[PDB]
Amino acid sequence: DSSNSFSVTNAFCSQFSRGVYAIFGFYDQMSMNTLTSFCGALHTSFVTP
Amino acid sequence: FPNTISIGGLFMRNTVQEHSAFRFAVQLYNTNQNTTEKPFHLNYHVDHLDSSNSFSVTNAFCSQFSRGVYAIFGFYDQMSMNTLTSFCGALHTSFVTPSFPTDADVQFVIQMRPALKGAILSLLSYYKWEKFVYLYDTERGFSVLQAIMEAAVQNNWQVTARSVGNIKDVQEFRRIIEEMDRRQEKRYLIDCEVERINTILEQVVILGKHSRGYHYMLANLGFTDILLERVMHGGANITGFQIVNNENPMVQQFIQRWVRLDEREFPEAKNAPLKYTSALTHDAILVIAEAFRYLRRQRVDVSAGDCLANPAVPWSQGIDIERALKMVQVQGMTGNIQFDTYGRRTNYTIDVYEMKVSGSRKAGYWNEYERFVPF
Amino acid sequence: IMEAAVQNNWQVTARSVGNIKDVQEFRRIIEEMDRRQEKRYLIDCEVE
Amino acid sequence: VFTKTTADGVARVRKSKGKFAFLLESTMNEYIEQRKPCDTMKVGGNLDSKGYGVATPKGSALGTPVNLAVLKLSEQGILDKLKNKWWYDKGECGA
Amino acid sequence: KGYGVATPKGSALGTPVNLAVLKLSEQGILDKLKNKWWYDKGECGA
Amino acid sequence: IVVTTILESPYVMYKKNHEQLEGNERYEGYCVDLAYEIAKHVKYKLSIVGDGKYGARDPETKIWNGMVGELVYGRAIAVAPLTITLVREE
Repeated sequence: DSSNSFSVTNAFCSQFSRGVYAIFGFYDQMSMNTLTSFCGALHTSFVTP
Repeated sequence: FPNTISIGGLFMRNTVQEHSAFRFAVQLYNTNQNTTEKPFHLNYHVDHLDSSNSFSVTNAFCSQFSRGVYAIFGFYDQMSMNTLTSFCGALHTSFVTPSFPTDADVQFVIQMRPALKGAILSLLSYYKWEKFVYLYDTERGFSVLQAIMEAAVQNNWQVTARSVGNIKDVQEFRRIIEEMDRRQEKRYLIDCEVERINTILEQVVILGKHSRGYHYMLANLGFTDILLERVMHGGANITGFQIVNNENPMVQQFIQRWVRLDEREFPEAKNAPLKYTSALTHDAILVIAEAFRYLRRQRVDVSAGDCLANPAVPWSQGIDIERALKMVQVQGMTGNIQFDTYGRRTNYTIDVYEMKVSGSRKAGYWNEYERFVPF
Repeated sequence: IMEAAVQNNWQVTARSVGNIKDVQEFRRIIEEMDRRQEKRYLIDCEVE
Repeated sequence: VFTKTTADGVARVRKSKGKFAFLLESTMNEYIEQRKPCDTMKVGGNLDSKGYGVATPKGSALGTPVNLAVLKLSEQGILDKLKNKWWYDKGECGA
Repeated sequence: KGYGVATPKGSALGTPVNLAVLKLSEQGILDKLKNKWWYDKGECGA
Repeated sequence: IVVTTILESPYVMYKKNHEQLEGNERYEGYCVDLAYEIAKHVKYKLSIVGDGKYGARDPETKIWNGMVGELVYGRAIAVAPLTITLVREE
């Protein structure tokens, strides 16, 4: 849920801890900053349409 | 009850005076010699945010949460509101903030900044503002804009709304002002930031749109932080809102003990006007102290892990701390301080100032019940 | 669009409609655009 | 002595048997003077000078053409013949 | 016919002069001048 | 072109059987003829002002009504017995 940053962070961190090489996903104007920052700080690519 | 309570502080950029007021208020509470007034020691862990990198904001919040805090005082903007609010609500950690009140009804956060919605609506009703130009930006929420739209629909007003948040060229401001004067629009309600309001006022001064035939209502707390000298000399009506009273004895004492502080230890204090956010910070310290004193009085057992736990189990003492923080009725630099079930202020008085060529005069005050009793 | 308008000397009437929930606001915007004899519209909005 | 409408003042003039005089715009006085039952009249000169104009929005592209058109109509005598048509040619009291 | 105060095309004084003429008309100063120079200084009386 | 006018004899009138008449043909009077001549010299659609007022500024709310307000707020030319005054000329 993009309106809840806590849920977005939970989902991203669960996927990161599970072990992935890239994340394909969607971001809204509210969840763009969180996902972009987390992907650029953890050096994990984010493929988005 | 612990003999030492530590809180967290989240200070963003351009909050030097707010940080100084925070430190001074904590020191003032700590240097009190009365045992009843000081039944415990108060410590703070201060961290500075970026507000543009959500990763850094989350790191700072989680560091404060892990070191162990009972409440988190801090500031947020449109880019950091969601993260801090959601984390505080999910982790059951109270967030006392002087920032703009949240548009949505959410828990575990206390926005002790009185809402200008009621005061603005009452002033519009009293001044017969049936047609005006509403220049707004969305950097402090959407509550005021939605209220203006609803009031216009109900009262059949003729509000012309313009979003000037994304405007980066002053020529756009000049064109908007010229277009509005072509329609003989003499009343402007500017709900924008201090710098944007200053830019709009500079443009109306340049265009000469500041004679006695124009009225500008600045819908922004911080009436003392707006450059108004040239508009004052022009003769246009100016209406502003404030929450800090200079004649209040508590504010007078705070200023007397506040302008005599070391510059290298309390920056932006002596040779600087006192922002209303500093008063909100001092009153937030007072509210936290009162709430924890009440918790100690009632013998409530209050006494951290990591942010991102699956499932995220909240520490059960947060409910009691939030309830204690939301029942406080304290007299601070902003007057009466009470909170409802959503952490928003109640029984708050907003002083309405009418500014003329002689100077700013307190035109009256607004309350939720008396509804802007004039002077 | 703004940089092209200032660079190419265009007459662009810019309106932000992302905060509008009442369709009567859209009706008023269209009517006041037509009263100025505006024929060309560039709508950069969501599909809805 | 103030009246709610012009018709009220005209009726008061007509029913007062010469003991009420109505102050009103000269054009409307001249128009009423040509209507049944033809029992009212305009006396004296005008107390001031006024003019009816054709109005356009400020900055309109039609302002200069409309001003010049009104001037052309004035020097062609079309305004005068229209006033004669709607005041005296259709008047019901005669010349 | 009417007498007007003339000005060059596009001059900055056209609007102030027009407003001044209208405001003199409202205050009765134009009629006062007309009476002064036609009848107050008249050689024939009433 | 929207032409705002006011119903006041002999300037603007309803014709006798304006039920069968429509458009501009349901109107008669001095100002209808004047608007026709002005339109020849300089297309339009007579629009009788809704509130029936000439135009004035409300001292409390500063809103223009009538034909002057129709012109100021972009809803209408005004061919009617509208006096040229200082307050309107501004």
